[PDB]
Amino acid sequence: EVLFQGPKEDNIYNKLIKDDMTSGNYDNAQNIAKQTINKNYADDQTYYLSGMIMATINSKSEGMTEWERGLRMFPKSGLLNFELAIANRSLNDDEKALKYVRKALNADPKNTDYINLEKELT
Amino acid sequence: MLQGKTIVLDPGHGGSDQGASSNTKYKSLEKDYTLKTAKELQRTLEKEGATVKMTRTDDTYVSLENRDIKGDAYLSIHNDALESSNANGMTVYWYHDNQRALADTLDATIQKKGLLSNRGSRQENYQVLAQTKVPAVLLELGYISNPTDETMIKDQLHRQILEQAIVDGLKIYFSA
Ligand SMILES: [Zn+2]
Repeated sequence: EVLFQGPKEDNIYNKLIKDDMTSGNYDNAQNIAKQTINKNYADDQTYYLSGMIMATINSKSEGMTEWERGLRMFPKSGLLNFELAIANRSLNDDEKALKYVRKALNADPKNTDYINLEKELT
Repeated sequence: MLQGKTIVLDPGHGGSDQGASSNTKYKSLEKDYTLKTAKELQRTLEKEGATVKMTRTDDTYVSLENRDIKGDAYLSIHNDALESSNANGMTVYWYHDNQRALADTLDATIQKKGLLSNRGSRQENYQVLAQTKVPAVLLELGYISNPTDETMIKDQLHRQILEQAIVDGLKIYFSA
């Protein structure tokens, strides 16, 4: 019905993780994300959020590790590939960053944010 | 200790002064995102036990002269435009001698966590820095002219990484 014209619904786990993150309860966010990944209930947004948490309370390096782990499970994730393109740009590894964004463009060749960053990095 | 200190937050621009704006379909206005950033940082700083003064608390015009509020540290928050859309990242600006340690301390902790390219700690004469004796810095937290920075400026979860890294730096800055 009308729900394909609308945005993709977050699953319950991702919504709980996000709600703890935006209320600044990153401890409880991390625990919910950890349990979701360990039960194999995680999708690519769960790994994304998990590494965002780690970038917030641990380090960017640990966040990037978590996103790369998510890509092993979700190799075509535009979310995780874009995020790692951004991260590698911030480390001035623009050749690696350009690999990542081209993978994200494979998933979503009309996405204007992916297009813009690939244009930037070309 | 950061706890008990007064931090001034200066969200750049406001009111009739939109600040910079992106050229993308988002048409983002700098004034909107500096204020979101400052209000988020205000909450996180108060949770840490700091007193926070805002140079503005809504979408209102404030002259550079009327942004001279006293505290133990002062953070001006900007999302300016550069003429090359490919230019991107984060800069921390200081001007008087007593502002350098604050900019050097924040540049280090922000680099550890934020997803912005590090353009470093730089000495530059901004009036909000030059007019005050308070340790003050001007933060460019991504350039709104850069499409990919703009995607992160527009994103609360990315902003909150930056905001935590600022808190991390303030705790080191106030370690005595
Ligand atoms: Zn500005």
